[PDB]
Amino acid sequence: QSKWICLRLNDAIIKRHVLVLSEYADLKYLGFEKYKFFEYVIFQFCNDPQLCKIIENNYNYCMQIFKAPADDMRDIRHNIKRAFKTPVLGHMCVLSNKPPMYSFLKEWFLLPHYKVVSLKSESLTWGFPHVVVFDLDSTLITEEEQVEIRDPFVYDSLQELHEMGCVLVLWSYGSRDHVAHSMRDVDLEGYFDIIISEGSTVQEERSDIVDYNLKKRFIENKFVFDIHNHRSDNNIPKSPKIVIKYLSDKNVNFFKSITLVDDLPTNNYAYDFYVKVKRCPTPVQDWEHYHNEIIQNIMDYEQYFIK
Amino acid sequence: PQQYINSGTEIPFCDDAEFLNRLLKHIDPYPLSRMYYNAANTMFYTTMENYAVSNCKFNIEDYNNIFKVMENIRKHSNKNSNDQDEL
Amino acid sequence: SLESYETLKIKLALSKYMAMLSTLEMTQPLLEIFRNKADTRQIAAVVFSTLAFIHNRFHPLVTNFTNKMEFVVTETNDTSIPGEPILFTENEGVLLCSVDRPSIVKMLSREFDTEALVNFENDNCNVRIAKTFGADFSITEVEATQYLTLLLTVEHAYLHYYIFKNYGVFEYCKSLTDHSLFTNKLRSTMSTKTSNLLLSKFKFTIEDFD
Amino acid sequence: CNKVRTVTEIVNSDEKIQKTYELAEFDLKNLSSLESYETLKIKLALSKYMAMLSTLEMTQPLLEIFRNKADTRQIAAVVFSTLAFIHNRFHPLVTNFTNKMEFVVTETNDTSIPGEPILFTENEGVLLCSVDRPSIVKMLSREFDTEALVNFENDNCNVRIAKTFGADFSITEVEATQYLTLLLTVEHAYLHYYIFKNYGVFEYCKSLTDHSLFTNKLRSTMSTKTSNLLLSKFKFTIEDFDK
Amino acid sequence: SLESYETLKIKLALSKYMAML
Repeated sequence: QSKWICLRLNDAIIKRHVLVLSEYADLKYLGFEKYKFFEYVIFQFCNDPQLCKIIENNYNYCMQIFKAPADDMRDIRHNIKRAFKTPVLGHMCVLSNKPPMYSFLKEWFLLPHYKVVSLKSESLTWGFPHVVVFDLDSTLITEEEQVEIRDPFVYDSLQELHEMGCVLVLWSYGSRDHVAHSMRDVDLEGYFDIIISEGSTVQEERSDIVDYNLKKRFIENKFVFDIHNHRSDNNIPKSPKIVIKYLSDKNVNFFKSITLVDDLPTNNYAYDFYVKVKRCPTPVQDWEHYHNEIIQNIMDYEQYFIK
Repeated sequence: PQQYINSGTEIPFCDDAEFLNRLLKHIDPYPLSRMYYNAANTMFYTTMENYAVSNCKFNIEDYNNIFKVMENIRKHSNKNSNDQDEL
Repeated sequence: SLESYETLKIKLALSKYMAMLSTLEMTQPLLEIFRNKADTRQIAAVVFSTLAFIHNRFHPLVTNFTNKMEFVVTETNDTSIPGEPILFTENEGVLLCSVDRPSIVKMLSREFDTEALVNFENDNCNVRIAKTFGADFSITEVEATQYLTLLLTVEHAYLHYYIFKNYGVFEYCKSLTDHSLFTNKLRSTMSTKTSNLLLSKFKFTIEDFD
Repeated sequence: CNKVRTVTEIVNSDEKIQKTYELAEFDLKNLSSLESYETLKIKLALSKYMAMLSTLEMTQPLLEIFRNKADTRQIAAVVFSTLAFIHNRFHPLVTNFTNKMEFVVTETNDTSIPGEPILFTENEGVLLCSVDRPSIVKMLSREFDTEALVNFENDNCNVRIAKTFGADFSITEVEATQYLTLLLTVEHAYLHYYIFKNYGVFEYCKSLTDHSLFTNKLRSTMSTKTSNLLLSKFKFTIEDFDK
Repeated sequence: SLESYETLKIKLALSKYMAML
C-alpha cells in the first residue's frame, strides 16, 4: 500500500519499456544517456517533500503522481495505462544493483537492462497482439478420455481469431504423451499457434527432445520452473515468466492483453481475464457465450480503459 | 525541402463505375501472370544493379527470405469479402 | 479458374487505380513527365494521391489519409540508397519523404518484356468460327503494365510508412536493417484488409545458384 | 559458375516462370565507378595541395626557385609546407609540433648522398634537416617529359572491352605533374622520419641500410587509409639481374 | 559496467583537480 511516482521520458528514443527504481539516486547507477532507453520509470513516493519538490522543479522529463494501494501487477498496469493513455507497456528492466524488494510482483519477466539492445521487433503480427493461454487435461476438452471437439464452430473459430490477431497458447499440465497422440488425432495445431506441456508440477529448486515422434519441431519441455515461493501450499500458477520467455523466443515482445482459459482459478495470479472452463462430459457447444465474454473483454479498451 | 504542394486533402472516388466497367473489358485477355512477370523481373534487376553501383554487399538470401515470401493456406472453411453487384 | 472472378476483381482494383490516375488531370504518359524536370511538384502531388488511395484500400473506414506531407524528389545516386527508391524521414517535428526519380525512370526503362509462350485460355473452332459465321478507349498490354508496376512499387513504401508512423524511427531502423519483419504475415486487424493486400496474390524466390 | 537462377510462381501454382543471369558486367560497372570516384578523389587532393601552395607569393615559376641558389628562405618554406600537408593527410588534425626546426641545403656532390635527397638528424639537441638542391634540379631537368604514350592492357574482351564503351595564372599541366615527384619523394622521406621519430636509431640504421623490412613496423601502424599507390604494377624485368 | 560510474567518478576527481589549476 503505497503512493507512487513515475518518470515519462520526453523523447521516446526507445518506446514502451518501463523501469522500477529503489532509489532516486539510481540515476547514478544508470549513468549517461541510458535513461533515454526507458519511456517510463516508477519510484515509490518521496517521504521527504523536498525530494518531490526538486523533482517538480526538474524540467528534463515529464512525470506523474498517484496512489496505488493495490499492490498488484495487473492493477498497476491498468493504472499506468490510464495515466499515460497507452494500451501497451514494455518489459521491466532490472540490474545487479538489486531492485527494491517490491517482490509482490515477483512472478514476472525481468529484463537485465543491457538486453535492450537485444530487443528486436518482430513480424508475427501487424497489430498489437492479444493473447490467450490454454490447458488440455481438463480445459475445454470433453471429459471423456477420448476427448472430442466440443464444436467444429470452435474448431474454425480458432483460425477466425487470426482476424483479430489473438495468439493461441496451449500449456497442457499433462505430459507430452497425450499431446503426442492428440496432435496426430486432430490438427488443432494446424489451427493453433503455440504448445507446451508438463506444467503440472513445481520442483524443489534450491541453490544447493521430442521431435522423433513424427519428425516434429517441438520444444524441449525443459525444467524451467522453480520453487519461486517456497511455502506450505500446493499451487502451480500459469507462469508469465515461462510464457513471456517463449514469446520473446518467438520474438513476441509486446501485447495488448492476455487471458487465461482453464478449469483451475487458483493458477490465475491476477491474469487480465480468467475463463473458468465448465468441465463437460459432452460436447456442449457452449463456446458462444465464451466468445461473447472474451469479445466484450477485448472491447473494454475500446473506451481507452478496461474498467 | 520545397517540392510539396501539400494540403490537397481530396478524398476522390470519381464514380465512372459503368464506363470504367466497360473500359476494363478490352484488357481482359491479357495474360495476367506472364505480364506481371515483366514488372517483377525489372524490379529485382534494378534493385540488384544499385547495390553494385554502390559496391555494396548483398544478402541474396535475405532478399528471398523477405520479399514475396509465401504464407501457407491451412483453413478448411470460407469467408465473406467485398464485391460489387453492378447494375 | 474458379478464382477467375477474383482475378477479375484484382484487375478491377488496377482499373480503379488507373481510372483515378486519368481523373486526376493526367497530362501525358507519366514516363514523359518523370523524364521532365519541371512539374515534379505535379509528380509529388500524384504520389500524394497514390498514398491516399493505398491508405484508403488498406483502411477504407478512415477517409482522411493525412492533412499534409512534405516532398523531395532527389537527383543523384548519392541522394539515395539501393533497394529504397523512396525514403520517409522526420525532421524536428516535420514529416517528409524523398524519392529517386532517376532510379524510378531507369526501372521504367526495363519493362521491355512482352508475351511469350505460356498456358492460354481455350481456343476452339466452336468459339471463334462461331463469330466468323456471325455475331480513345485504347490501352495496350505493356502500357497498362507500366502503371501496374508503378502501383506495385509503392506497396513496400506504404508498409514502411505505416510501420514508422506506429513505431518511430527506431523501428524504422529495425525494418530497414531487416525487412524480414515482413516475412509471411497476414496476421492483422480486420480493417487492415491484409488478405486483400496484393502481397498474397503471387510469389517469387531466386532459384539459388550453387 | 554464378549463372544465377530465378523462378516465380503464382498463388495456387497456376504458373511458374524462370530466368537466369550473371553478375558479370555488374561487377564491371562496380569496378568502373569505384576506380572512377577514387581517381577523382586523388585528383581533388592534388588540386587542393597545389592550390594551397598558390598562396605563397609565386613571384616566379616553381622551377626558377631551385634554378636560383641564392635563396634558402622560399625553399625551406615550401618544404615545411609539404611536410605539413603530408602529416595532415595522415592525421585529420591540423596541428603544430616541436615549434623549433630548421634546414640546410647541401650544395656539393661531395656532400650529397645516394638514393635519398633528404635526411633528418632527429635531435641534435633538436630536429634538423638537410636537402640536396643540386639533385632537386636534376629532377627538374624535365626535358625528360612527354605525354604521347600507350598503356599496357590485357584480356580486353573479358577485361577491357567493357570499359571501351564509356566516356592570370592559368598554368599548364606538365609542371603540375612534376609536383607529384616531390610529393612522392617527401612521402618516402616522411616514412623514415616518422619511423625513427617513433623508434630507435637501430631501426634508423635499418630502413636506411635497406628500406625493405619496415613493412613489418608499418603493420598495425598504418592509419587504415591508403596513400598514392594505386596502379598496382610498378616493376621491371627482374630475373635479368644476371649476376 | 557496474564499475563504469566509478570510472566516471575517477574522471570527476580528475577534472576537479584539473580545473583549479
